[PDB]
Amino acid sequence: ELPSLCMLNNSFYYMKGGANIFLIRVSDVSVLMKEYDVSVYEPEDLGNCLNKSDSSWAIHWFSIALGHDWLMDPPMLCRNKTKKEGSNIQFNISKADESRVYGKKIRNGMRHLFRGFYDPCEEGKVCYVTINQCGDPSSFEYCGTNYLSKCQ
Amino acid sequence: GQVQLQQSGAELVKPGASVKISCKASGYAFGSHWMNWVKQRPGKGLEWIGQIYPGDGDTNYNGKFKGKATLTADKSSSTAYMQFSSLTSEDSAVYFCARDDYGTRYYFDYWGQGTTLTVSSATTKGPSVYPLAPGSAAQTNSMVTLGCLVKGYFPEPVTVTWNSGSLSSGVHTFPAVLQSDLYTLSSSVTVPSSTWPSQTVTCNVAHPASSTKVDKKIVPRD
Amino acid sequence: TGDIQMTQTTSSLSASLGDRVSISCRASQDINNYLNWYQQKPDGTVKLLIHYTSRLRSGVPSRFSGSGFGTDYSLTITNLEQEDIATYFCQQGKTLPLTFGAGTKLEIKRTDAAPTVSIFPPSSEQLTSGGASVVCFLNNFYPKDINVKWKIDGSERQNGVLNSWTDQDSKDSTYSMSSTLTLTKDEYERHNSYTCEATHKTSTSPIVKSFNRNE
Ligand SMILES: *[C@@H]1O[C@H](CO)[C@@H](O[C@@H]2O[C@H](CO)[C@@H](O[C@@H]3O[C@H](CO[C@H]4O[C@H](CO[C@H]5O[C@H](CO)[C@@H](O)[C@H](O)[C@@H]5O[C@H]5O[C@H](CO)[C@@H](O)[C@H](O)[C@@H]5O)[C@@H](O)[C@H](O[C@H]5O[C@H](CO)[C@@H](O)[C@H](O)[C@@H]5O)[C@@H]4O)[C@@H](O)[C@H](O[C@H]4O[C@H](CO)[C@@H](O)[C@H](O)[C@@H]4O[C@H]4O[C@H](CO)[C@@H](O)[C@H](O)[C@@H]4O)[C@@H]3O)[C@H](O)[C@H]2NC(C)=O)[C@H](O)[C@H]1NC(C)=O
Ligand SMILES: *[C@@H]1O[C@H](CO)[C@@H](O)[C@H](O)[C@H]1NC(C)=O
Ligand SMILES: *[C@@H]1O[C@H](CO)[C@@H](O)[C@H](O)[C@H]1NC(C)=O
Ligand SMILES: *[C@@H]1O[C@H](CO)[C@@H](O)[C@H](O)[C@H]1NC(C)=O
Repeated sequence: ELPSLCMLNNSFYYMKGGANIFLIRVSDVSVLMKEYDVSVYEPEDLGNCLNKSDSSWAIHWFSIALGHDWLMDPPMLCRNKTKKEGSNIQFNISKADESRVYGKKIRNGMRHLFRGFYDPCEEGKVCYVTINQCGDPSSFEYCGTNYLSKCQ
Repeated sequence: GQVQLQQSGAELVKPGASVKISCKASGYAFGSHWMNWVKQRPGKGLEWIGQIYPGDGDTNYNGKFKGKATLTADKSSSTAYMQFSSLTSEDSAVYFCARDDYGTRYYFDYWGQGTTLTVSSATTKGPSVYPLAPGSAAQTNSMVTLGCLVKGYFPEPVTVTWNSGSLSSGVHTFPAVLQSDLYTLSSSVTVPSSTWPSQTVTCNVAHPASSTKVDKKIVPRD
Repeated sequence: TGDIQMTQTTSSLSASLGDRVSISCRASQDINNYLNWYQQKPDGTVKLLIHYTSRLRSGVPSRFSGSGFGTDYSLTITNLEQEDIATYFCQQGKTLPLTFGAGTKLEIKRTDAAPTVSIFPPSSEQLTSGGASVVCFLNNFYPKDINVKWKIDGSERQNGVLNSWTDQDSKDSTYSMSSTLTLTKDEYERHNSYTCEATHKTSTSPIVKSFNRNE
């Protein structure tokens, strides 16, 4: 029931929550845009990011555990669950202006959840925490059991 | 490498028949983007027909084209198909495939080159290529204009070139005119008076539908 | 509700090199800035220039810019260039069915230019087929308005004339025209002089080119 976490390598993490598994990646790659995708202003908006209701509370807990402040921090971005491409929930943690303090807080949240956490964010460049639910096209082949078995 | 959408060649189809045209994609994950289709007729703007997501075979149609158009896709060959049923003259048009960006933004970021459909009962006919040379008593300037008359073919298109493509700068190829189920077009080329007739000038015409490839040398009239 | 109708009220416009032009687009419903601009070259190739009202695609010159909100949108091209000859289409991406405006054709204004007129008799090849076409090329003139009159043996001839006009030349902004008088071989051999006369604003006299079958 309660979530369990693991670190595959320097950019790949996973969370198991209930019957669902989530790919968590930290990188300088983003495919979402505020112009087109869903801004998650309050936790209830996470429902627009995920089909299954059961998978929503784990992401809500994860965001809290990272230190995200729903009242004061910038909104997360996610792909609308109605789209073909699959779940993609994104924290902007760039070591740049307007996200420098936020980014360090979220990274410290990652260090508290994964002891082996590696910071790949270069100063003055974009950096993201990306969540995809295993089984959506957006998780590609990274949730095959050849990957998950190495984590646990 | 780069994104390319390669569409199949021009089609001539009788009224009442069906036809299936194709759009071969390369340079990106074919299963991760919508392929949209668009119809263009002159003075009719652009009309969106529908779309398919090859990732799961799902389709959305403009209601105006439901039943007329059937979209399919084959992930293994990265090819999208559009099949028309019960063709009529209003289906004569250029048809484009165009992909949407990753994430479905409803803009078309890469387009095919288009496929021209002609719906007609007229039968295929190869062109006659006739040289256009100045009359014998015509005067000589610093420039001389020559031509080729490509007459009596069906359907479109033909391709016209000069000296196997060497001669390209001073060329005008005019839009074909249809009369009595046959097209006729002309093409002019302008060269220095020193070059012609001392150097041979030849127009090269191809008509794929009739498997016609003709070279016509322009000789002075005597 | 109904389909979103896209209206480009200007179907064609012309401007000089270096001029600023704007192309209007309006939608019948609020499209919330989901408005995209395409450029179609004369050869039919289509390119996305701008998406989301104002976001320039990579490689697109900064001379192109987009503005608008709600129902009303505008494509502005500053410092117009020779390469901008094209038809420009707006498109809403708010909701299915996706819909496009009808297009705005852009052509360049340039200085006046007289046509170069050339006349060509039928080849022996065509005469063997039983046809005789006399071809008149009227090349590289500006503006596009031109009049061609045929005379056979002094009499104006209108039956059998087919005319075709090129698109605006991408290099010098001129137009060209081909006029073809087609007779049967036998009729052709019944007459002597075949004359193409071009009237254009560059000259108050017609430009007269003629071929006599007695060669
Ligand atoms: C997660 O958080 C991240 C961190 O916050 C966040 O990243 C940050 O995002 C912000 C907000 O978007 C960024 O700030 C903006 O950055 C924009 C991009 O800047 C770069 O690109 C510019 C444009 O480059 C084109 O044009 C140049 C000039 O012609 C060319 O030299 C280029 O080669 C390039 O041409 C290419 O593209 C053209 C367009 O498609 C095309 O025509 C062409 O053919 C070719 O393909 C550059 O000018 C700019 O240069 C900066 O840096 C260099 C040093 O490297 C300096 O020398 C420059 O002086 C300049 O500082 C970058 O390379 C900027 O455009 C934007 O500026 C505009 O907006 C601000 C207000 O915000 C204005 O003050 C400013 O004057 C600009 O105004 C222009 O745009 C507005 C509309 O916004 C318009 O009204 C106005 O009239 C004018 O046109 C701003 O600085 C920030 O940079 C990001 N940071 C990082 C680290 O990435 C990220 O987005 C978040 N993630 C998500 C998913 O949300
Ligand atoms: C982590 O493993 C995945 C799966 O092979 C790989 O795609 C990714 O590049 C790896 N990251 C690092 C930093 O090694
Ligand atoms: C939700 O389900 C639909 C099918 O009903 C699917 O197209 C979509 O990609 C799914 N979204 C997510 C985030 O799983
Ligand atoms: C998600 O997409 C649907 C259409 O499929 C739309 O009705 C809904 O408003 C969208 N949600 C958000 C938060 O944009």
